[PDB]
Amino acid sequence: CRHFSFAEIKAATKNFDESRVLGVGGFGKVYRGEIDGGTTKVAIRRGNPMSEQGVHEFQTEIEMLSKLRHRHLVSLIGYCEENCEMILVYDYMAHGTMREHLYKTQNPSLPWKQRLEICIGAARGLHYLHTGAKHTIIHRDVKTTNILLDEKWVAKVSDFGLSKTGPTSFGYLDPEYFRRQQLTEKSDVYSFGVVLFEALCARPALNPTLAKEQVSLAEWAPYCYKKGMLDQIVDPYLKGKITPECFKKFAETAMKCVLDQGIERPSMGDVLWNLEFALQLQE
Ligand SMILES: Nc1ncnc2c1ncn2[C@@H]1O[C@H](COP(=O)(O)OP(=O)(O)OP(=O)(O)O)[C@@H](O)[C@H]1O
Ligand SMILES: [Mg+2]
Repeated sequence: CRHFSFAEIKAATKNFDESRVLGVGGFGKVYRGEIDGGTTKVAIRRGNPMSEQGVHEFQTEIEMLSKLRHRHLVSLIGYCEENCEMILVYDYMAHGTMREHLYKTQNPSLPWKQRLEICIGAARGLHYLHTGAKHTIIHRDVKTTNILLDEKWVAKVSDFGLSKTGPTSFGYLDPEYFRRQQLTEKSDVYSFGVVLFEALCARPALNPTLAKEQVSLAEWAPYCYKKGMLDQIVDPYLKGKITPECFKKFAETAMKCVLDQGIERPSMGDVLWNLEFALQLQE
């Protein structure tokens, strides 16, 4: 885990030029930069150290990512705490978030096979979190803005500030958590099921202007599948492009992920295999 001086961060970002801002978020601004004499492109997060939440998320991200390595996780290159600052340095993901290629965007729509491969890549990253670290890691903030795409469209899970480990956003929250008050990796499975319906339906997980039954995609899409009308809320670009057996396998997998009770949901390894099976059924 590399430690950067603050002058390196300032140089990498061209003195935090607004030219290089990729976005703003609760933690702070995210900048595009380059390091190593310009051979490595980076995403640089500048937080606010006066904030308890920011400080807690900063330390959580470092303690988590400093020990993980996986093709489908964004890599932490380093950090800077110099001058009591909170800066995180990541691999740059040139194609942004999964969400920016699904809706409310002028990016072209993604072909179905590409969407399925993005979901498989994200599932492999989550499966690694649940089974490949020293203890189970619960991400706790799985959503389409926290799946990033690199220049070859490889999907990477990002944003670990809320994750939790060790043997103890609105439309993505596991409702069973508000009832059983327990932490389980099945809460990531739930969130990921919502991401799968987003890839298929190309609309927000939560749209608060709709009819009550439609507001939450986690409830609406299973309901439409049972009434034989899921095909009617599928992304218009996808209509006629999914084979019947792929569609059924994909939809049944997503429905199982958003069951009310976590004990009935599949593991991420089971989700991952069913998606790869769905991809074979598409061919
Ligand atoms: N490694 C990266 N490479 C390229 N772009 C990134 C990278 N990490 C973040 N970004 C971009 O930075 C922007 C801000 O991301 P941020 O983490 O603030 O999301 P947020 O939705 O504001 O916060 P949260 O989702 O955790 O509430 C997003 O547009 C995202 O595309
Ligand atoms: Mg995010």
